[PDB]
Amino acid sequence: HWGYGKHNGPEHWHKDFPIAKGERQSPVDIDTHTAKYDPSLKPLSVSYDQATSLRILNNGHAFNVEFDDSQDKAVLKGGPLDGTYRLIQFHFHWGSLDGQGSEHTVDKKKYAAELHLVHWNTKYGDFGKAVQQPDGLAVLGIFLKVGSAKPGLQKVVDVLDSIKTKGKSADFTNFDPRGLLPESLDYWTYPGSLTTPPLLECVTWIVLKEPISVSSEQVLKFRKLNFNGEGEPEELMVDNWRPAQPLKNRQIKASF
Ligand SMILES: NS(=O)(=O)c1nc2ccc(O)cc2s1
Ligand SMILES: NS(=O)(=O)c1nc2ccc(O)cc2s1
Ligand SMILES: [Zn+2]
Repeated sequence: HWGYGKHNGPEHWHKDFPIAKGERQSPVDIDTHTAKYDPSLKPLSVSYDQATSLRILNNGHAFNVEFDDSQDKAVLKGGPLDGTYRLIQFHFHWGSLDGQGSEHTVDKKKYAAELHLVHWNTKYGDFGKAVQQPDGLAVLGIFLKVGSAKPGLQKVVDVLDSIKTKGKSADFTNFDPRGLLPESLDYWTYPGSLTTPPLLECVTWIVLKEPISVSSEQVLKFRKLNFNGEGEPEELMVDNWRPAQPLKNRQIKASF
């Protein structure tokens, strides 16, 4: 029963998920002046050529494009990561207005939306075991700003009509998530958590510096989704972002 409303939103989560007030919670503000270049970072490798997308799901909190993760078909390696992380899903967070919607912020700037590509460390065998580990997951975060359309996003946008309400899914095969990346893979990285309950502190965050542009019409279609289930009173799925959490004893490192 957690959500994003006044009565079940981020200010309330701590009562059922006490780790919400933990030492390595996400998202955070990225202070570009305090982040330091780390020449120890190895090159980042996004290897999505054999990605196998399967389905898209409205889960009541966002929509997930889900992948076949039964083999190393789409993986992330390099950068701050030790070993191989397998893509399992991506999703977005967005706002009611273009001036908010991202989870991470950059010098307190909020972007219109934020894409999360979620990966688990194959040394733990499956996602559920991975989220019992401090290095279990890697989430690649990409900011969205409103301007020119992102062509590679349009197939996502056009299927949303078919998953308007909580619990609905659709087939979503043969989608190439490489079409959602910016040109540059310059990033910031820090240790953090899942940004929704259970808020587990199991994530290496890799947040790209370069945003992607999407069109107003594309994000407007995100905002037509529903948090509610079919037949229920309409609650638009908007402002499904957690605000920035205390950085505590952490350092944000830059790859550039
Ligand atoms: N702590 S949490 O998981 O954010 C919440 N759970 C409920 C359950 C009922 C309810 O009426 C409100 C909340 S907030
Ligand atoms: N926004 S985020 O940090 O990418 C995520 N949060 C959850 C929560 C549960 C879950 O099962 C998967 C994720 S990914
Ligand atoms: Zn997310």
